[PDB]
Amino acid sequence: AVGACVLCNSQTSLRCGACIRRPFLCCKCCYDHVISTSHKLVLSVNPYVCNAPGCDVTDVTQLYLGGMSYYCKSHKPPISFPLCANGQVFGLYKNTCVGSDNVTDFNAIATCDWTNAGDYILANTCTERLKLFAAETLKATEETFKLSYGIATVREVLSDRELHLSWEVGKPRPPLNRNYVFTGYRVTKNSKVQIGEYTFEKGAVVYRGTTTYKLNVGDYFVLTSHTVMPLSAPTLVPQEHYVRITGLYPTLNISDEFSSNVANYQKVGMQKYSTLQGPPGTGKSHFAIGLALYYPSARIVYTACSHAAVDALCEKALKYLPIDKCSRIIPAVECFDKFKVNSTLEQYVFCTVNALPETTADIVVFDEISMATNYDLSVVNARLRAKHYVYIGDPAQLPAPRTLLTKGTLEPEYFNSVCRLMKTIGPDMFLGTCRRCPAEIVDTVSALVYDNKLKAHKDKSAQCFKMFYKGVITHDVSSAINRPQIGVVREFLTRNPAWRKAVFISPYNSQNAVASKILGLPTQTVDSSQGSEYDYVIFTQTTETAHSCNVNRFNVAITRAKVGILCIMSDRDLYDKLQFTSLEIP
Amino acid sequence: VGACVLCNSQTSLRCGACIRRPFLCCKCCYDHVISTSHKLVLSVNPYVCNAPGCDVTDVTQLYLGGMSYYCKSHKPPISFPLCANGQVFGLYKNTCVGSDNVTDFNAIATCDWTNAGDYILANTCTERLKLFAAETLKATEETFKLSYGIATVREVLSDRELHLSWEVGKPRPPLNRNYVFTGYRVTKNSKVQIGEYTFEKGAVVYRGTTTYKLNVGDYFVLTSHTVMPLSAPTLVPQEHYVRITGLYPTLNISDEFSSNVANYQKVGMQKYSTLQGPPGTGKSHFAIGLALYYPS
Amino acid sequence: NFNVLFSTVFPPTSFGPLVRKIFVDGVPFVVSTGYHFRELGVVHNQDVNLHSSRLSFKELLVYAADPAMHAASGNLLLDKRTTCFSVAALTNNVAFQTVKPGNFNKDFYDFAVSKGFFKEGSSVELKHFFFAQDGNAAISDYDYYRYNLPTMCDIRQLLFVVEVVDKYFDCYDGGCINANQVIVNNLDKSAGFPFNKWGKARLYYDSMSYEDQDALFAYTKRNVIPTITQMNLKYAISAKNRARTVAGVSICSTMTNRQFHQKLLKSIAATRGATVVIGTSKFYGGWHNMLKTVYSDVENPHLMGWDYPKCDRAMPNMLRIMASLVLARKHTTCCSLSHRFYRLANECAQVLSEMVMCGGSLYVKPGGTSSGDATTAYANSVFNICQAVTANVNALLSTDGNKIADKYVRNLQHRLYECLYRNRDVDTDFVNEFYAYLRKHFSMMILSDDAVVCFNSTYASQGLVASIKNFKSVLYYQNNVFMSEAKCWTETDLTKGPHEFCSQHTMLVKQGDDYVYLPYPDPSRILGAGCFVDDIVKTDGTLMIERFVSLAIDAYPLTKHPNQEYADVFHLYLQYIRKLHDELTGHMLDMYSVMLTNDNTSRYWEPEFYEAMYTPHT
Amino acid sequence: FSSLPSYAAFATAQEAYEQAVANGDSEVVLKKLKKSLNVAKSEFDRDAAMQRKLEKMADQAMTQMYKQARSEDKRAKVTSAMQTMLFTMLRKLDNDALNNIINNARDGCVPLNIIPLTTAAKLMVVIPDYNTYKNTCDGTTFTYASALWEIQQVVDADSKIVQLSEISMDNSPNLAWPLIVTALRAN
RNA sequence: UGACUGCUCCCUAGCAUGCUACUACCG
RNA sequence: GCGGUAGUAGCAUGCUAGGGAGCAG
Ligand SMILES: [Zn+2]
Ligand SMILES: [Zn+2]
Ligand SMILES: [Zn+2]
Repeated sequence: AVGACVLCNSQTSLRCGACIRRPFLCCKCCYDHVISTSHKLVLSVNPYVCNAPGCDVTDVTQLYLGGMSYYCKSHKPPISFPLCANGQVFGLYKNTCVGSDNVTDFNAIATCDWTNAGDYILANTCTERLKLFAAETLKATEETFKLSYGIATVREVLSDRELHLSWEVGKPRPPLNRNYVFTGYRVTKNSKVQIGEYTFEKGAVVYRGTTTYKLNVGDYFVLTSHTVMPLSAPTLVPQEHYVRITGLYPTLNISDEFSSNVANYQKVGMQKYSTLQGPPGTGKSHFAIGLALYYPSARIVYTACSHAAVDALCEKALKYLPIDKCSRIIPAVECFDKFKVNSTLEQYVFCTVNALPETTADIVVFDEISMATNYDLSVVNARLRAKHYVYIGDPAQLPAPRTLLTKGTLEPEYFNSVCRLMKTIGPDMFLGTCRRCPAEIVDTVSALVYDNKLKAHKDKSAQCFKMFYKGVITHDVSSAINRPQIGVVREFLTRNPAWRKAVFISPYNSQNAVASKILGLPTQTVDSSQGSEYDYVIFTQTTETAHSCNVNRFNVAITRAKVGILCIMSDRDLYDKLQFTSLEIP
Repeated sequence: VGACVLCNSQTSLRCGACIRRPFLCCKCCYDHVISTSHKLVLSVNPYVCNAPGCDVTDVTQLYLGGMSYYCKSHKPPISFPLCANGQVFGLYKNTCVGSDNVTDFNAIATCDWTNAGDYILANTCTERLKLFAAETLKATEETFKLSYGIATVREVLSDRELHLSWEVGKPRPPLNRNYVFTGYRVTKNSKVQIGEYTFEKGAVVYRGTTTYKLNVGDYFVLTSHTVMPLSAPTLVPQEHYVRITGLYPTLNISDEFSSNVANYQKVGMQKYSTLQGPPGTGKSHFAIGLALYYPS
Repeated sequence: NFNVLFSTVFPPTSFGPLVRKIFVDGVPFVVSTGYHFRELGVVHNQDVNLHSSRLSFKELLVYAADPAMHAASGNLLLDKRTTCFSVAALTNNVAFQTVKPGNFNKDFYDFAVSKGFFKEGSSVELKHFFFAQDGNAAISDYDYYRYNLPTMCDIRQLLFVVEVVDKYFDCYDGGCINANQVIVNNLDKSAGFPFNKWGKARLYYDSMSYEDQDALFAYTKRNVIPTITQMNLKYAISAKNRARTVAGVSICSTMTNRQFHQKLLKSIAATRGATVVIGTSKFYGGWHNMLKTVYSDVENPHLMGWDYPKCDRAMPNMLRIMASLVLARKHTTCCSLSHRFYRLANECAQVLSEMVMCGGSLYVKPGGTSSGDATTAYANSVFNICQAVTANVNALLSTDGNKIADKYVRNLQHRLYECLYRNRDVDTDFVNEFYAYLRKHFSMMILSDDAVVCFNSTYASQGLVASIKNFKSVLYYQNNVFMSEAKCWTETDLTKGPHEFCSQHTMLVKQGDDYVYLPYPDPSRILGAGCFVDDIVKTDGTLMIERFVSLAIDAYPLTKHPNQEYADVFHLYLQYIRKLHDELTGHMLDMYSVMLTNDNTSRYWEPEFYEAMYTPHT
Repeated sequence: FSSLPSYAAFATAQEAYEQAVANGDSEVVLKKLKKSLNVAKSEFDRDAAMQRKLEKMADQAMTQMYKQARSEDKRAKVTSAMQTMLFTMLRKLDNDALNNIINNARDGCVPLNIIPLTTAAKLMVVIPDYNTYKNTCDGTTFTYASALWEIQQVVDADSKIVQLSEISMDNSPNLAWPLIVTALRAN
């Protein structure tokens, strides 16, 4: 029950039980945090409480050692002792502790309850140790936030994609789908049984799930909690460029289907942590894929934050790469097993941290970084060890549902570490072979945010059109339908059929699940569909809020298509900065 | 339970920061430690406060007491400070002589074996102390010779050419004939036998002592052992006998070596013949012509 | 009793535990869930959980102290050395274990001959040595169980001998205690099979808190836990070469038999003046008071030791049960009933039929006491009183009651038959009448089976009480051994005490101005223990002047003896301590430069110290 | 013990007493010096006389809780070991023939002393001497428990190997005799 | 590899009690 | 003057715990 303190590294045994996670506190710093805060319980190999017969008082400062129990004022026998004293609460190794001027940060994170972006300014802005402990408490705040939601109990089963779904009393109903990968269970009598993992929509509750069942009565569904576990390893390792490409074996011949990809395999062969500044969809799914053949003797680990994000990485694997030495574990959501189950020692390996054993490699690929948490990166650095490391994507995309943010926005470079690292240390790498987008959005990203490194890719083939419209908003529980946009659907779908055979992007897919009853374009969540997008789509603003009105939501919205999607950017931020033709209402 | 090296006194202490941690004697121990950086002493048990979880390193700070040792920040008051009276308490507490010639004694032990001056200082002592200096020499050598890596060959190439690396960072050896870099292969759990080799520059040229093959991830060192203390004098008790008596002085000598008996007669009347003779100068012939001057 | 008979007929590969594959965290094990004894029929567990996501600590324990996992995962075994039904095997190489010889202690030997001991012809002569044993001694000693047969015991007289034994054990008191009042001396003694790879009883007496041990002990009062048991070779001086072997039960058997029995146990080992004499010192004039209680008043006494040949392996199983049913008759309130039964059954499953692990290879142990549990030395005592009473009932019925002269033992035998056979329920009136007669003409005194019995005589010469042909009969037909009438003495005199009890004769010396019964040992024993030690540290004497003091404390009453060379043993010991000291002192003076200055060690080598311990005052 | 509160009162009062001995005035100076001293010593009567028992109590309780943290780590070590032993000793349970012989019983309950006797996949038989060796494990196969066993190696006391050629009557009394035969289950 | 239980000696530690003197301070 | 109580040693008794060793079944 002993260990280092979360601030002084000083071997101790005090546990600030007033927090949620109970960190280990050095004596002196245990003082420092008990003083200027309401942390008024500290546990050692016991709890500090006047265990008089029927007392209750819980204050370290206020408690007096009495004989062998503990006492406050009205309990101590004549022989007593100020527990609080000397600026050093009474715990083991009272004579070995370094203290630390750095205490206001701890007081903060203990006091800061994760509600604004300033909270995340904190999380990114402290010590590796302290942001690590932070991220852990962050996840604690999240498990108390989200399991504070109702229990999706379908009492009646109507059909397919429509159910009578109920909850517990008062405990709120979640919003929509992707941030809410549900997993329901059914009663038996004394215990529970499996049901399936779903994604939840309204009606009657229409659904489009990840698993199935024979759904019955009382069928309750939850966003099951877990236990965020300690983050022993850091999030990232401090790198160095090596004098040689050691640990890796140079190749001489190489397929130059990937030109400026060997030029970066070379620099990562000599540097540990690294990442490309390559726009959405630019052959990263060809980059590390060609790398796998580049050094035909290296251990690569393929990962992202979501098992359904490793789609592209999993497709062309068994195409480009050889079929034998590739591997990816699938936990019993069902994921891509076109590799193999349980086979760590295979030169090529894939999967996502949600399920994979402890290991060690040489090169590391990690997609899905803009929506990453420092908690995850920590997991990664804890699950494996390698010589060089590559994180895939770009920061300037969408971040994960930072849901406890209810005010100021979180800036991109402030998402996780690499985020602040790719603009101030700069891009370790970058992809410019931007085989995806035409001439519009390439220069648009370049002179918009994406630091003018991407040139005009291919031709302006004319399909994305834009207006100067308005559109009236309406809300409900935690989503938005927009009749002054659901009418505009057909109102624009009038003049050319090259619109009708598309998809209907939406901020809150209630609008799509309803307007598909009119037409029938697919329900798509804007969150994590990058790489699972069509070359020709339709988008409608539906809402004029920051969830739509930022600067980075539309760069993950106009990148998706090839040369065609309805850009109704009637929202009041980004309009008279990009240029299109303005076809009036007809 | 033996003697310090300059007091012919059985003692039982053992200096803290040294090489082998040598035997020292109460007062003599003091004259070793208090004149250098030695800050702990070991006995039948080591001298450290056995108040549970305590942490005490300098002998001075401790105190005896009940059937144990203690310390200022932990002791019972009924102390008895050890490092007292100029003589740290331990068995043979009385019969000890100590010495002032210790910073030379120490110099011999407190020479980091970096200097040719340290060699002069090893040249600056006597028999107990000189055998001591020699063993300290050997030990410092050996603790430096194990400062390199373990020559792991991962990819086999031709005989006397491979793709060799190492462990991590640990420095590169003077790869000449000094190091017989012998291999210990790994099969399942144990480090066992690539064999005895000798590595040179390749593609890495080795020299397989016995006929050997190479594997994968299996590596090469020169694993050390235990140089031990000695006894009798390096130079014998020199005494040129009054005569060459008690041997079989045969008459018939192979005279091909006409400088051989010209010294055989002086050696048969002399314990130690440590001679100056240039290479191939009737020396390799010397002892084997003695084999006829003395076949018995 | 009946089941003991009707259970020979069935096969013997169908006794022992049961099992059943349970699934913990979606993984299957095997776990015991009952038992099948040869007597108590089938017995089903009561708290079996067909699933579990996580096992705690009490669990982990009671699953790693079980045979089922080890056996059910091990290579079969056929053992052609024994007859005992082997079971399984764990290792791949069986292990053969041996016993070394003693160590000679020379300096005591030369010093012993200097004073003129060991003159060929003397009356003291070396005899107790450290005997060696070869390889397969462990198992050729385990084998001796084949002297243990299934026995039916007569019943309409066992259900009366059990009243009278209970009446003996009546002045005492006992009950369940809690996990904070148990007392356990010497906390670094081994923990038995599955656990002794990790540490001594200490470590499992810490990690388990107080409410743990209470959950555990009030748990196995509705369950059954089969257990293993090592087997060990003693290493100690002796007069015979057949090695001795002692069974080291595993922790979770003691760690509950304690809390169960402790109070009755420690309330026998603290009463003076009864029948059992466990816990009564012989020093400071205790021995005299023993031998003067025994001779309570019986009109024309004698004495009458005896001994059971192979006592702990030839014991039937009905008598071990009866022992436990008299040691657990006090809980009329602390425990209910099915609680008392699952406790008895837990005893029988642990120390009357367990799975001896003699070697590297489980076996099966048919019956008879295991002499290393947590209630031997009293179980044996109550079994012993059992044999004494039933010898009395045989001796009293089987008499031609037409020649009996009195008119009170005539009616005693009449109603003894009535209440014995023609009755079904108790009669505590007559149990009391008997036990009164029996303690007026047959006083006893009983350690852990070395008895003494100052019977009236002119009865036992007309067969109105036991004799020793009667213990012969009873041992024969109810224990199946032949008690050779050549280890059973009979002092016809009392001014000399008992020829031997606890292996110590008894001399009526005249000290102070009055007469006491000091108890002396066996000169060869004391000498032998002087000369032969285990370990080379026992040897050197100066380090261990603390043995010779005790040995001299035990070798004192020899000084008053009539024969000579005896007394010289004592004086040898005194002069030897003196030499040891006054040599150590100077010896340490030289290499020092001082030594001993404050003495009154001089009390160690004069007899007025050693004499205090045999005069009544402390 | 040299820095307590009332120490200052004592210091001033008795430095003043010595200043009065430096002047050497009245006998009422003695009245002062003898009521001040005794009262100032009546101070330390309590200061360095109670806090010295407080330090006893303090360091004592501290060492007790040190010992307790030790015991509590030991609990964790033993649990981890017991657990890994179970979860490595289960894997050889042979989960097939077992699976059959259970799922046929009246209800899961099948006395233990038959699980090895019908599902174990290796015999080990110990023989004392030759004359008994013949009447069982002779040749290269025998049968016992009515499955067909086939010898495959033989050791002895000293744990070495003998070839089944050697166990006659003549070469018998050179065999460390409790030969230990290690068969296999043949179908 | 080192079983349960009982009695006994010897050396430390701690508590209590008393015994104890020398100092105090008050009446 | 006599007692008060408080600190300081000193002795004895007893109880506690930990250590070493001996004997009996
Ligand atoms: Zn010296
Ligand atoms: Zn200390
Ligand atoms: Zn009870």
